[PDB]
Amino acid sequence: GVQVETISPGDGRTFPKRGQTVVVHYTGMLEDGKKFDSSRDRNKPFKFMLGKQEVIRGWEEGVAQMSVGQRAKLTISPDYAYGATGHPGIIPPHATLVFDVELLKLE
Amino acid sequence: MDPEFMEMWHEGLEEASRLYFGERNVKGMFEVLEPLHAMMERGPQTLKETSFNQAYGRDLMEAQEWCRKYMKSGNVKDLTQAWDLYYHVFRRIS
Ligand SMILES: O=C1[C@@H]2CCC[C@H]([C@@H](/C=C/c3ccccc3Cl)CN1Cc1ccccn1)N2S(=O)(=O)c1cc(Cl)cc(Cl)c1
Ligand SMILES: [Ca+2]
Ligand SMILES: [Ca+2]
Ligand SMILES: [Ca+2]
Ligand SMILES: [Ca+2]
Repeated sequence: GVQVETISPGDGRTFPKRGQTVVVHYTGMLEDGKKFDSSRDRNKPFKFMLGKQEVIRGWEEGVAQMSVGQRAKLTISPDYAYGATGHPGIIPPHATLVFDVELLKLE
Repeated sequence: MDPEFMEMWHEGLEEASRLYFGERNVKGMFEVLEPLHAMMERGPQTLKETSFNQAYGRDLMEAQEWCRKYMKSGNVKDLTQAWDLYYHVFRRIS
């Protein structure tokens, strides 16, 4: 599954709704701590539409639990990420992922 | 599912992804994949080649389109779209 561990709370009122565009900054790391990607390194907030399953299951469910302004650590088991396949070139098979996520806004 | 089309895209996407994500080489990624796309344009032949095209061919064509767009835009969102499609196919042929 996915665990959300708050670093800094959001407003506690404004949560992602199906069909909204969710805007975040993130850093992704393997379970060992090696960074594989970060939106902050390219200074480009990452966007996705909630409910489209455009992102891994751990994001869909984890980020939906966050409110605007919140910063949190998402720990995502392989089955809620890239599973047995991994993603070639970047995510090995059976990888637990750890993300730092900041929910910037909803549009 | 034509074994040879499956194999060439499996290995191709492994290489293209290593070059892009691992070696930060987007030109190298595009070079590996361009001849695989051109091979699809030549159109099916076997019953298995036709089956491959029906399952994956439109997704692959659209992935190339997103790459071509990246070539003019430089917007990684376009390249993400491409990988979404490539990965959708990769995962089913592996
Ligand atoms: O679900 C994700 C997750 C979570 C939201 C942010 C990105 C997303 C960002 C991808 C991205 C960013 C910049 C350049 C290229 C890419 Cl493909 C990827 N996805 C959906 C997805 C699209 C295409 C292929 C595989 N997975 N990740 S990720 O950090 O696990 C990730 C980053 C990268 Cl550079 C590649 C992959 Cl395969 C996954
Ligand atoms: Ca995905
Ligand atoms: Ca289709
Ligand atoms: Ca489609
Ligand atoms: Ca994107």
